This record gives sequence, structure tokens and C-alpha cells, in this order.
Amino acid sequence: QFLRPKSLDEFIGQENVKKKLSLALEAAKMRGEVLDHVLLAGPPGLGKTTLAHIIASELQTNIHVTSGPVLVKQGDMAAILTSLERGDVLFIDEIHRLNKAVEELLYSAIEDFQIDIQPFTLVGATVRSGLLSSPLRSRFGIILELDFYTVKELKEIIKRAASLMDVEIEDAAAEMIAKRSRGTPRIAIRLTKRVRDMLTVVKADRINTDIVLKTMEVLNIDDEGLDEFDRKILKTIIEIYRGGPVGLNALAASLGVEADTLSEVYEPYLLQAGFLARTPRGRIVTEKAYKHLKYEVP
Ligand SMILES: Nc1ncnc2c1ncn2[C@@H]1O[C@H](COP(=O)(O)OP(=O)(O)O)[C@@H](O)[C@H]1O
Repeated sequence: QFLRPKSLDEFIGQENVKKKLSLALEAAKMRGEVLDHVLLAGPPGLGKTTLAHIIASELQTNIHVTSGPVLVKQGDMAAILTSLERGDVLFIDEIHRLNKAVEELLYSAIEDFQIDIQPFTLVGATVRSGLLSSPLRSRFGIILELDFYTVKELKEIIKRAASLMDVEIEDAAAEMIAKRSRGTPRIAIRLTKRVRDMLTVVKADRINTDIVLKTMEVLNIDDEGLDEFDRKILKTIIEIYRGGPVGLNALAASLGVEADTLSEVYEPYLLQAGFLARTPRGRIVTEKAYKHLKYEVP
């Protein structure tokens, strides 16, 4: 966790998110009040969990980490709720996955802090806020939508990670990794770790473009940052479904993966980067996809 930002000042990018959260956070600390409930939404690896921890640290309260799919029976939820101290942060990742039982219980503690529960701050995280129910969603006073990071922001994150790992890196090299990070800090840091391994084995003084290219070849990451499965999704649509449109369920079954993982984990970046598009009849690949994967444009 040595690479995990401990405060907003150490959290690169997400300017709109930071200013909104900072405003609410500072104000609450100044008044000694419990912070309004916060919902963090965006694809994986963007910093939702990191922001949840930062919120508690800034408030100087304790954070209770839990997972929606974990809270099965009301007993589990009720127990966690009663363990909360005034001002504590209850962090629920994949909160939209809470069953009606534990959800209705949680909702109750939000209306009047009684199911007596100590006033606390509910911080939920989900890949997409739309997955939450109408009731629970309207209970969040602050909703922070995180989008993919820019290449410039990612480069900054990469240089920071390199420094923390005691390794020198050239700007052009950091740029190359960032361009292949699929707009995600998690990916950018893992790629940096792997590039570090290559520097180690080739005994270099610092990471350059050559070292990065060698690493990307070993990792099978192309010039667009797409990995094996990313290409597998596009190739399946192209070859089996003639480019689409293909329904999410049909596509997921052909790939042997859950539909949720496909649409919530991999599709986001592919849509953002213009390789995929969604239509009422289903997903389709774009001309950019065909060209990039060197498939004859039908
Ligand atoms: N803005 C950022 N600056 C630096 N590192 C970041 C940032 N956002 C995320 N990370 C890093 O990426 C990893 C992924 O973050 P995490 O908060 O777990 O993502 P999420 O909960 O959205 O899946 C963490 O290692 C973290 O320390």
C-alpha cells in the first residue's frame, strides 16, 4: 500500500472529483460534523477504494471496509452498523450488490440512524452508479463519478511509482507506458512494476523506450494498451458475429465470462477508446477496431 495515496494532495488527477470532495471534507472537519454520504462510481482501478480511505483519514475517523456480496444475512450488516463510532466511515465496495435484506436494513440506518446507531458516513463504491436502486441512490448527498485518466495524469502516476520503487525513468518511456495503461492507475502501476523487472534483468541505469517496448512484447500489450482478452473480445465480435450487433448475453457466453464482468470491467475502456459501440440491437466493433487488429474492413 506504499503506492496508495494517503491524502488528496497525493491523489493525481480527478480534479473535478477532488475539488468537490475537498469542499465537503474541509467544511465538515471545520464544523466537527459527520460528512454527508458519498458514492464513488467508475470502472475498476480508478481510485475509488483509495478515496474511501482518504476520506476517513482526513476526517480522522476509522474506516470499516466491507463488500456488498459478502453481507449475506442482516446479522452481518446489523453487527457492522453497531460497531460504528461517531463519524466513522462505512465503506461498502460493490455496494449495488447488496441483497434486499441487508440493503433494506442499511437504508434504515440512513434515514434516522436507527434500525440506535452512531452517526456515520456511508461511502459506497460501484463500477456504475446506475446499478444502485432508486431508494438507496437518492440517499447519497455527494456522488463522485470517476472517468478514465488522461495520458498526462497517468504519466505523472507512473513517474511517482517509479520513484517510490527506487528506479529512474525517462519521460518518453513514462509516456509510452501511460499510453498503454487503458486510462487506469492500477494498470499503469502494474505495467511500471513489470517494466522495472525488465530493467533489472537487462541491467540498465534507467527505464527507456527500448526497455518498455521489450516489456510490452513479453506482456502482449499492443500500442493501444489492449491485452489478450481485450483483443479476444473484439476478435470474437468480428469473426463469430461479423462485427455485430451482438447482444451482451450472447457475447459473454461465447467468451465464457460473466456478462457483468464484460460490460463493467472490459467494455468501458473499449467504448471510451472507440473500438466498440453499443446499439439497441447490441454491441458492434468500429472501423478503428478492424484497422487496429489488421482485419479487412468489410
Ligand atoms: N489518483 C491516483 N494517483 C495515484 N495512484 C492511484 C490513483 N488512483 C488510483 N491509484 C492506484 O491504483 C490502484 C488502484 O486503486 P483503487 O483505489 O484500489 O481502485 P478502485 O477501488 O477504483 O478499483 C491503487 O494502487 C492506487 O494506490
